[PDB]
Amino acid sequence: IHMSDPMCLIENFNEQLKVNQEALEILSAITQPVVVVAIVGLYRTGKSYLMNKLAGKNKGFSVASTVQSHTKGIWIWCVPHPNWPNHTLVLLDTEGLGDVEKADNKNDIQIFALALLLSSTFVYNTVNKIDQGAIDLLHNVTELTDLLKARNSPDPADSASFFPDLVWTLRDFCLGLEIDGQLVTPDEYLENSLRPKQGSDQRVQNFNLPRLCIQKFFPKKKCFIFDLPAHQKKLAQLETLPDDELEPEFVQQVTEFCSYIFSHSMTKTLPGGIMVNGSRLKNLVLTYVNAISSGDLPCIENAVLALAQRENSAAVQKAIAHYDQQMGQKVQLPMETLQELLDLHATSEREAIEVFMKNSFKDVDQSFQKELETLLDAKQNDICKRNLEASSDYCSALLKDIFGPLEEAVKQGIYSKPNLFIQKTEELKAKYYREPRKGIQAEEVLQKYLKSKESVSHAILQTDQALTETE
Amino acid sequence: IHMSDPMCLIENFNEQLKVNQEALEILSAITQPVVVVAIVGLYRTGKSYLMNKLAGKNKGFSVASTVQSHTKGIWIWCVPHPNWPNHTLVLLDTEGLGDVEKADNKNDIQIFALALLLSSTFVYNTVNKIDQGAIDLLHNVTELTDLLKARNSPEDPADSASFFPDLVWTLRDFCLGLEIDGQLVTPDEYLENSLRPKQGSDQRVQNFNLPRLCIQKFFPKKKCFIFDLPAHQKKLAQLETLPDDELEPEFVQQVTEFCSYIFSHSMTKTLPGGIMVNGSRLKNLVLTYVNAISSGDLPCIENAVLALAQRENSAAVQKAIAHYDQQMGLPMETLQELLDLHATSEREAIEVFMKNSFKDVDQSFQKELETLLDAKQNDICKRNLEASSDYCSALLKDIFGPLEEAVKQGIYSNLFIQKTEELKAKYYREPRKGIQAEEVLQKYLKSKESVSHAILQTDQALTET
Ligand SMILES: Nc1nc2c(ncn2[C@@H]2O[C@H](COP(=O)(O)OP(=O)(O)O)[C@@H](O)[C@H]2O)c(=O)[nH]1
Ligand SMILES: Nc1nc2c(ncn2[C@@H]2O[C@H](COP(=O)(O)OP(=O)(O)O)[C@@H](O)[C@H]2O)c(=O)[nH]1
Ligand SMILES: [Mg+2]
Ligand SMILES: [Mg+2]
Repeated sequence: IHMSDPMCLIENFNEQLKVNQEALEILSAITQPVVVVAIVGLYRTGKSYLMNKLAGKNKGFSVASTVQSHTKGIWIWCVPHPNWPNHTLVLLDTEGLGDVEKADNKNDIQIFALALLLSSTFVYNTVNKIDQGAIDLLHNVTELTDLLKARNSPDPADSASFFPDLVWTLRDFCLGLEIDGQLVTPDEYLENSLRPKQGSDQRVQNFNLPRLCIQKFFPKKKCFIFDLPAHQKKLAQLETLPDDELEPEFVQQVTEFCSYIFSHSMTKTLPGGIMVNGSRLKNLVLTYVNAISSGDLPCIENAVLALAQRENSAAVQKAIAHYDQQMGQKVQLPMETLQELLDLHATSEREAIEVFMKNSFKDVDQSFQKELETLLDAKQNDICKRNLEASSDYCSALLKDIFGPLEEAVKQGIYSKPNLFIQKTEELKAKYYREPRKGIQAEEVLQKYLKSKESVSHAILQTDQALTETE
Repeated sequence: IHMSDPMCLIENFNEQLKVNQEALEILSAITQPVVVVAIVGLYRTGKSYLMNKLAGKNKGFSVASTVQSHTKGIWIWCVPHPNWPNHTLVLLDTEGLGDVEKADNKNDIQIFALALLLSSTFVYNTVNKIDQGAIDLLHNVTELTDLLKARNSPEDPADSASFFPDLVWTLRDFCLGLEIDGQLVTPDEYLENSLRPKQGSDQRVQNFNLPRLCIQKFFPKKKCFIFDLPAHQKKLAQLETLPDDELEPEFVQQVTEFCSYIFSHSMTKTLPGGIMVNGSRLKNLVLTYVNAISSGDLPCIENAVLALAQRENSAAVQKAIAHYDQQMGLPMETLQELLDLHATSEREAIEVFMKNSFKDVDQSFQKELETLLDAKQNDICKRNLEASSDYCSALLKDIFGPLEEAVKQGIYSNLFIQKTEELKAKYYREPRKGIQAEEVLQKYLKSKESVSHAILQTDQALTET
């Protein structure tokens, strides 16, 4: 019915997640509702030892005392609940985080996430003190867990209502529980560490981001302290010593921790008022392991690579900002020649690339440099086409200020007398040609106008011939 | 000549790093070469206590025993070198990392980086065991420190790593068996085993080898020391007041062995060009790097959730632009459909973005896309125009071209107006033209407003004779 000894539930075979069918079969045979308690923390912090206490046994989850990690994967121990009749207590012992020999550092987050998803009570095991790194890791994995859970979902309860209750344990605790001159309980110490700072300013955003998350996903928190259990020369073989050879405060602290778990941990639930049993827990194991194996848990690349990308992206923005202010050398969009525009773009592009290199950091494959290159190319066509229509629009304005009076004169009839229209057009064409600061479009605008008015010239000549005969 | 007591060298004023001028002047007055030893680690790990041991004193850098952080900023203690005549030993005690009350989490990286840049021996203080998080933190800050050094440097130059301090990794409250794969190891062999890059060059190894290849490069000379729990757990709060026979005897011996190694192997701090650092040059380094940090030269390690938010939101905007670019399937008959199709396209890109977005704070990636799509709308709104003009102008050259030739011949030397009106209706009947239809025609009729009168003049003259 229940398990005399724990078994491995989830293995890391090679570097894939593998479920143990023997443990699944035993688990799915559990017909009672299950209270699931999981422990997670850095490796070599006495997690397996503490979990054996919850089972009320002296041995169980394997314990070791070298610098090397010991527990691998996630282990399962289904035992009768010692206090709640007709309930099964489900204990989950986990591979510790931060193993400096483990190549698959991302598997840490997978085990962390699985512990949050499978448990109803989550025991976060830390040493000496609350560290910001422990807070940020809980923050990061909680967000990744909620995202994965949303990618595997189909009324009013939010996803956060199904996260487990948080139990924060402090091992080898020695520092004074005193904050700003006031003595505090372990719970008040936890609250002070997790309390968002008041206000809305930028000075507070980063501090409050993980705490707003933990406040949201873990409303019910509990903190426990544990003294050093014995002299350090006796920590190896600790599980061999009877309670009267350990520190009395530690023995009582372990008892108070176990009593809280037995009295406050709840049956795991699922959306729709469903009480989880062994079979439904097996479905949760298979569901989430497959979701992780198919990529539903996001993966963040190493922080040095992410920071390099942020700095290179900033470097490209400073590069185009320096090429945009350097185009003040162009004192005129109607430039005289087109090659002077191209040369000024080249010197500005060349200067902007230097400021990019100055502000860049490990731009692998020049991927961010090539991006800047295609941006500056777009800046070339953008200035070459705005140059064209700056020449046209200015030249067209001169055609209506030099030739405007002649158009009115011809419309009146001044040149209906008995070829002196052509003579004055040529002198006004040279007038137009002498106007400084006309772009490269000058000849085109003028010739297009002369062809527009080449049909009026013929008619004026015709009329001149007709009137010559009359007298 | 030297300091009887330590002073604060760099303060945390509000949340900016500010240098204490009094300490700078005392430092710059030190004329002897300096051996600079700095300690860095998570807070409440006995850093200040251990530094007082290097000073050979029972008090010095302030020590406290509550859960709250104690040391703030960076403190400096210039003392005579205990073995080398005419040398000054410079001790740097640092604010601990990971303070859960500290809003300016980025100031951790600044203090770490300054400790690396100002020291010749770097003491990395950790508890119980070598942690992967401690390795990654050293990796990140070392890379950021080299970047800060590179942005403030302007001949056959020495490597940058050759000026980084020697690494001393201390393990406090050490209890685990120094045994790896059945073989007993020394503390140094334990450190090297933790930092040894894995062989293979495959992808399964890249992440593991990234921090270790870095630390191998910048810290070739490494040393590891273990320290037992120093005393009974009820007496740790008063450690610096207790005599040696109330501490663990192995701890007293371990502290002495640590101090002796530091004194015997630490080198005078050097700079490029065979320059030996003294008090004045150390002051110049302090001012150089503190100002560089205040001007933004030191990158900041962001929260992992924000890095994921930007990576996924950046993917979401690209997924948004993929569907608004695919919505183009230009000689359309109507102009308001241009606005209508842009509205359906802009609304479609916003909808696909939200589907793939994650923690878009301030709507910064949405608002950017909103103003981004407007530039795509206006770009197509006027590009339709110039496709209509160029087409409509082309029809004026095939419908009015023959009439223009007729006027040059003399066919209309008034029934010219009659055929212009019939060709104007011809042009108006030409299917498939945009808003420029009226534009080319009116500009053309204004171009051709002077020919009508001249032929009229000729017709009058011809009627006479
Ligand atoms: N300092 C300390 N050591 C402990 C404590 N509990 C157990 N240990 C010892 O720490 C070593 C590692 O314990 P273990 O259960 O394997 O840690 P785990 O890797 O987190 O599961 C064992 O030798 C234990 O005897 C504790 O509260 N404090
Ligand atoms: N467990 C332990 N405590 C220590 C050790 N060294 C000093 N302490 C105590 O730890 C507390 C914090 O020391 P402190 O120097 O202020 O740590 P810091 O914040 O890193 O500078 C003090 O009460 C010390 O008495 C050690 O090696 N192990
Ligand atoms: Mg274990
Ligand atoms: Mg201190």
